[PDB]
Amino acid sequence: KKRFEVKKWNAVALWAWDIVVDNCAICRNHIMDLCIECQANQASATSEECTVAWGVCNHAFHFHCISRWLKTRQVCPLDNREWEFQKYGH
Amino acid sequence: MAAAVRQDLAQLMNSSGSHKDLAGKYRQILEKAIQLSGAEQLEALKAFVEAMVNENVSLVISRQLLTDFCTHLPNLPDSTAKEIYHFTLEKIQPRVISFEEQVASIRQHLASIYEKEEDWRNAAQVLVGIPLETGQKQYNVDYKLETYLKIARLYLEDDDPVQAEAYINRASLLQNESTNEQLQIHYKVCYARVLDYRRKFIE
Amino acid sequence: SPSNVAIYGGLCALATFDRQELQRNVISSSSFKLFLELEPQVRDIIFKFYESKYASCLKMLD
Amino acid sequence: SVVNYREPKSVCKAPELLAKYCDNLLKKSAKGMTENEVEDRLTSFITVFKYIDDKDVFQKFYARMLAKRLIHGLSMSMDSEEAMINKLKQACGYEFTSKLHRMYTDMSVSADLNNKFNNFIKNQDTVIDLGISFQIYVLQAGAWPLTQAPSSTFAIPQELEKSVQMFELFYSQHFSGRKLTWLHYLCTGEVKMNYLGKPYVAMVTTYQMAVLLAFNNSETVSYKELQDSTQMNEKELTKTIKSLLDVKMINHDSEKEDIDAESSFSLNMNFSSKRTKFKITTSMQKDTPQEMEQTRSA
Amino acid sequence: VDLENQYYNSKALKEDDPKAALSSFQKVLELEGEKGEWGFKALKQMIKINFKLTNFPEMMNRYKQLLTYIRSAVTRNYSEKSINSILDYISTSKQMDLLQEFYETTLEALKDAKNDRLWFKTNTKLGKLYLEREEYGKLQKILRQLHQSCQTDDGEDDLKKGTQLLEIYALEIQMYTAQKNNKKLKALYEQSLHIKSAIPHPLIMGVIRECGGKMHLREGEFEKAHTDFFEAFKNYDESGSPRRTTCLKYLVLANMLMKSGINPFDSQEAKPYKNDPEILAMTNLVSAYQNNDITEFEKILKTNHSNIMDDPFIREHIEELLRNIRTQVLIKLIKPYTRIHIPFISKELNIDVADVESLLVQCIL
Repeated sequence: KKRFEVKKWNAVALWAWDIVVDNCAICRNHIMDLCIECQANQASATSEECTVAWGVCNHAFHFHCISRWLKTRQVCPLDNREWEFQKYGH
Repeated sequence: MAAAVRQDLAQLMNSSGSHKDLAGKYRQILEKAIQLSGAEQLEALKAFVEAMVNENVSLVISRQLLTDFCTHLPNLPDSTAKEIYHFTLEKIQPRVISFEEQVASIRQHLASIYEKEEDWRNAAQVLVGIPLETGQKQYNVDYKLETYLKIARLYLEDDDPVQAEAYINRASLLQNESTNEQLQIHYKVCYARVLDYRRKFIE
Repeated sequence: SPSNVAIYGGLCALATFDRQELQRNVISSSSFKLFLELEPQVRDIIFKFYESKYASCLKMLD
Repeated sequence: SVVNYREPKSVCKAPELLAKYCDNLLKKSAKGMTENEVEDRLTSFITVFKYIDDKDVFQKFYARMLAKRLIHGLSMSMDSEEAMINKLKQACGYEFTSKLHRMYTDMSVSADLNNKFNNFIKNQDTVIDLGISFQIYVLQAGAWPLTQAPSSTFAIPQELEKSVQMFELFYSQHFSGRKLTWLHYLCTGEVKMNYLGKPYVAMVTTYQMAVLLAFNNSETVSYKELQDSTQMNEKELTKTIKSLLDVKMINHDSEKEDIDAESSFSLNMNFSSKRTKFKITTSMQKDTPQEMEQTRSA
Repeated sequence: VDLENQYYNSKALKEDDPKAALSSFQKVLELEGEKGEWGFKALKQMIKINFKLTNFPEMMNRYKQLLTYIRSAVTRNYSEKSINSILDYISTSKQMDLLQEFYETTLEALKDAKNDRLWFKTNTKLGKLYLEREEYGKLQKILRQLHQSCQTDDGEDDLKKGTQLLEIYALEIQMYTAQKNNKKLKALYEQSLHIKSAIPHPLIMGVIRECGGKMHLREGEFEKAHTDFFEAFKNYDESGSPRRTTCLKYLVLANMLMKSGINPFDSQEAKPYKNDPEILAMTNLVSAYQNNDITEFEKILKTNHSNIMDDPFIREHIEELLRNIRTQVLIKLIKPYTRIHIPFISKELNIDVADVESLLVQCIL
C-alpha cells in the first residue's frame, strides 16, 4: 500500500569559497561580481571573472582594490597587517 | 555485553517508529553502552556508531543521538576516545554534510587529546579537517576564529611558519567582527609570533 | 619592382637614421617585414650595422 | 520624454514590471508560444529598456529570474532567453551580459555531469534500479546570484536520503577537495498518494514532501511535530504549510478552519482533481509579489 | 492523456528482442506525437537495440520518424537536446563508416531556415570526420555553406557556443600553423577580429587567439599576446584540459617579454591545477624572473628540464629571457660604482668577457 522508493534524486547545489561574509569586505561587490574599480574602468570585460588577487590566506579580493591601497601604504586595509600574494584563481 | 547492544540495535534497525519514542529507545541503549568498562565499552560504542551511520536510520534520529553520543566521549579515557573519534569520522563520511557539527565537535575533542600529548601536527591537521566556510552549516564568528587561531598556534609550536601564516591570515578577517577582547589579544600575540617565525622581523 | 623597394627602404634609411628611428620604423614594422624577408642580404646588413657588427656588415656591403 | 513620464511613480517600479513581464512570457504557459513570436515581442522591449536609468536593478532581477527558470526547467523558449541577452549585449556593452552568459555556460558543465550520473545506471547498481527521475545541477555560487549560507539546516527525509548519499560518494571522484552544498529551497520532486482512491502524482517541493511523509505513521500530525521532524525555520514552515493547505492535499479537522499552529493537519481522503499528474509548485505564489514588495522596501 | 502512452511505453521496453517489440513501440506514436516526449524516448530506445543487434538500414529507417516530427508538434528546443544526446552516444559506440550516414540523413530533414543551430552542429560533426577520412571535396562544400553567415550561428536562438563563420577561420588557422607561413596567419587573425563583437562566450575565441598571441610574440608586440592568452584561458577553463597546460606556457612566456608587468599567477589562472609539478616549474621560473636573480633561473632550467625544453615555441625565446635577466641585473649592480671592471661583471653574470663587452656596447647606444 503506502511503500516508496527512489532510483535517483538530488537537490541542486553550489560550491563556494573561502570568503566569510559581507561580500568580500574591501569592495561592496562580490568576488565574482565586478568591483567599483573594474566596472568604471571598462576596456575589455573577461568572459568569467576579471582580475581577482588571491592571498596566502586563500580568501581573495580584487586586484585593483589592494593595488590602489598598496601605493600610499604597502599593508592591506582589512587585514591591517601585511599581505603577500600566493595562488592565482580562475 | 557489547554483543548484546549489537543484537538490540539490529532488532530496532528496520523500525519506522515515532521520533520521541525511537530516540528514547536508542538513548537507553546508549546509556547501557556508556556504563560498560574495558573492551566492551569501546566495542559497544563502535557498534553504536555502525548502527547510526546505517541508511535505514532516519536523519532526524541520527543527528540528535550523535550530538548526545559526542558529549559522553571526552569523559572516556584518551585511548578509547581517540580510537572511537577515528572510527566515527570514517563511518560518518557517506552522509558527512548531515553530521557536520558532529564532525567539528569530534575534531575539537580529537585535537584536544593530540595537544595534551604534545603531538602538535595531528592536532592541527585534525582541525584543518573541520569545514568552516565551505559547508552548509556556517558557524558563529568566534568558533571559526578559535579553530583558525588554534590551527595557527599549533603550526608555530611544530616550527612551520608557512602553514601558520595561512591560517593566521584566515583568522584576521574574523578578528575584527569578534567581540571578545581576550581572543582578539591572543590573535595579535600569535600574529606577532607568525611574523617572528617567518623571519619577517621588522613587521 | 618589389625587389628594389626593399633595397631602397633599407639602405636609404640606414644612412641618415639614428637608433630610435631604426628600431621604430624598419625593425618593428609588419609592413617592411615581407620586404626584409624577400632578400636576406638587405636585412642582414641592417642588424649587423645596429649590433656593432660593422666588420660583417661592410664585408656584405662592398 | 513620454517614455519616461507616465502614471506610476518611483523609478524602480519600471525594471520590476519589465522583469515580471519578461518572466511572464519566458516561463511556459498552457500550450506556450511558437518560435519567433517571442523574438518580435522582444524587439519592442529592447527600445524601452534603453531609457531605464536604473539598469543595475534590472540586471539583478533578470539574473535571479534566469536562475529560477533554468533550475526549474520551466523555460518555454531557450531561444527567447538567449535572444533577450543577445539584444541587451549590443545596447549595454559586453560586460553587462557576461554574468548571464557565465551562468548559461555553467549549465552545459552541469548537463554533462547529469549524463555522467545517468550513465552510472549501466554499471552495477541495484539502488539505481528503483523509483523516480533525476535532478542535479552543481553550480558556482558567485556566478549565479544564488547565495548559500544555511538554507534552513533541513533534516532531509528518509525516502530522499538514499540516492543523495550515493551521488555524494560518486561526486568526490569527479572533483576532489570541494564540498556539495544543497539548495533545498529550490528543489522539486514528486510524491505519489496511495491514501487516495484515485492515484494522482503530485509535483511537490521537498519541504511539502517532508510534511507529507509524516502522515504515514500517524494520520493527523501537529505543527509542533513537523518542526522537530523536518527541522526547518518556523517562518519558512508557515509558507510551506500554507501552500499545502491551500490546495486540499492536506485539510483541517473541520470543513473550515484558519491556518494556525494550534491545529493538527489531517490528510485529506476526499481530494479531487481535474487533471491526473497534478502539480502544485515552486514556492508560494505570494512569495513572488512579496519578494518584489519587500525588495522594493529594502 | 499521458496514462495510455506510459503503459504502452513500459510494455515496449520489455520484449528484450527487436521482434514483437515494433508493434508495441508503434502504438504510443499512434495516439499522436503531441507532447511528443513519450513517443521520443520510445523511439530512442529502439535505436539502441538496432545498432547492437539487427542491421543498420533498419536503424536508419527508425531514426527518420523523429527527423520528420521537427515540423510537427514536438518542440524545437526539446528536439535539439534529444538529438544531442543520441548523437553523442552513437559516436562512441561505433565507427566512422556507419556514423557518417546518420549525420547526413539528419541534415536532409532540416532544410528550411528555422533550423539554425540544429543544422550547424551536425554540419560541424561532418567536418571533423572528413579530415580524418582524408576527404577534401565535401569538406569544402560544408565550409562554403557555413560561410554565408556574417556574424552569426543563430537566428536569435540558443546554442551558439560554437560559431559558423569563426570555425572556418579556426580550421584554416589549424592548417596554416602546421604548414607554417607566418604571413597568412597574421591576415587571418585581423580578418577574424571584425566578427568578434556579437559573439558570446565560446571555445572558438580562445583557439583563434592562441595563434594571434604567438604571432605577436614573434612581432615584438608581447603585450598584445599576453592579453589574448589571458582572455582565452577562462573559456579554456570551461571546456577544460588538455590545452590548459600548453596555453599556460604561452601565457607565462608572453608576460616575461613585456618587461615587465608580470601576472601569469595576482590575477586569475589555475588555482588547484598549479599544484601539479608540471605547471609548478613555471610558477617558480616566473618568480625567479620577477626578482631578477640569475642563480635560481638557471637551477630550474637544469632541474625540470623536460617541462620547459620539449615545447619548441617557448624554447626559442629562452636565450632572450637569459639576456633579459642579466641585463636588468646589470642596471641594478652598476649604481654603487663609477669604475667597474668587465671581468668582474662577466664573473658575476656567469658568462665570458666578450659577450658582456658586446652587451655593454649595445646598452650604451
